Amino acid sequence: EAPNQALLRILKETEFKKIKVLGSGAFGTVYKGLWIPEGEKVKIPVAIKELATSPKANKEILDEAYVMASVDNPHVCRLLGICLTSTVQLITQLMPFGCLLDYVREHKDNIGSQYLLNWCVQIAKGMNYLEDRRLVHRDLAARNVLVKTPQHVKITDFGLAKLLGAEEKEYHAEGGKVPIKWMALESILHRIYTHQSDVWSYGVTVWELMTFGSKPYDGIPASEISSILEKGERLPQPPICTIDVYMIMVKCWMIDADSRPKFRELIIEFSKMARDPQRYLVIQGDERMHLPNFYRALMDEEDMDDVVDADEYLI
Ligand SMILES: COc1cc(N2CCC(N(C)C)CC2)c(-c2cnn(C)c2)cc1Nc1ncc(Cl)c(Nc2ccccc2P(C)(C)=O)n1
Repeated sequence: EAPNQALLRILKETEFKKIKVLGSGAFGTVYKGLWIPEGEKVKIPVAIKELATSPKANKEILDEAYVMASVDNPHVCRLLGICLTSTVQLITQLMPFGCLLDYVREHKDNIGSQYLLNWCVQIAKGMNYLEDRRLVHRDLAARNVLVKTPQHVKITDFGLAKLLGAEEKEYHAEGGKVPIKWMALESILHRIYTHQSDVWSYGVTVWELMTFGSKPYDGIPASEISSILEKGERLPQPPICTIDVYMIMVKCWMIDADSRPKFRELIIEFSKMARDPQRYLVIQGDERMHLPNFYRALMDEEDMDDVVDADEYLI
């Protein structure tokens, strides 16, 4: 492959001040904070992530740092730098609105069709960039999408992300805790992960957003999910979903991974829908909903139903 000439920035403990704890969970912890770089009249809102010092807990964080310092896209979380204290700290940008799962739940009655369809375009842009950089996320879910502003989301959690060689097209995992309700059938039965198994996970992510934060296959144990998907059974059509949006989800869940749409196609599809959002999502209250010419397929010609902007047409 090409040389990865990315720069790993190492930060002084003194340069940044913690403020509050954000989470507890599996991972490590995660704190809110401020980063005042040395001799710069700049104060950067940051999120400091750590793990308890174990040689395995320091190795896993540095592999994540490797991935995060390589990526650079408006819809992908970037690493600001690392701090080399007893316990290694990952310093990333603060996403003041938290994760997208918690946000759809907390704001269930204020989210309109324009917002949902735009997060779908943004998640597909971030995932396409990862496909370009030959990275397989392996953990795409709504909890792993952070909110910078309600109008701007970014993909996070690279703690499972795998890079592929130019003469490599699959990642064969050996073992480890895996979220089964988001996994592709080939991933559950053969431990194979491709960008196309990420497209499956994208389908469940869109489903979580469309159901305003519902749990996929609720009340159904993990051991049973592999069978359900073998029969032909998929997740239900959400109430707000027209058959157009649902057909896209259903395609992300084909048994043949090559039949599923590509992330560049998912961008085009959700972009067209975002130009007339009320034709694709039926939400009670849409016209009067807020979260604190130029944006419709009208403009000046014929049937501009298939009009895509160049920024959405990636190849
Ligand atoms: C003010 O900023 C945040 C506030 C947060 N609220 C949401 C509302 C909550 N009330 C109303 C109950 C309080 C906590 C949260 C948050 C909450 N839950 N989660 C999962 C994240 C997150 C952020 N921002 C933020 N910016 C950057 C990163 Cl990297 C990050 N990470 C993170 C934090 C906690 C747990 C897990 C992670 P992960 C493993 C997904 O990286 N988190």
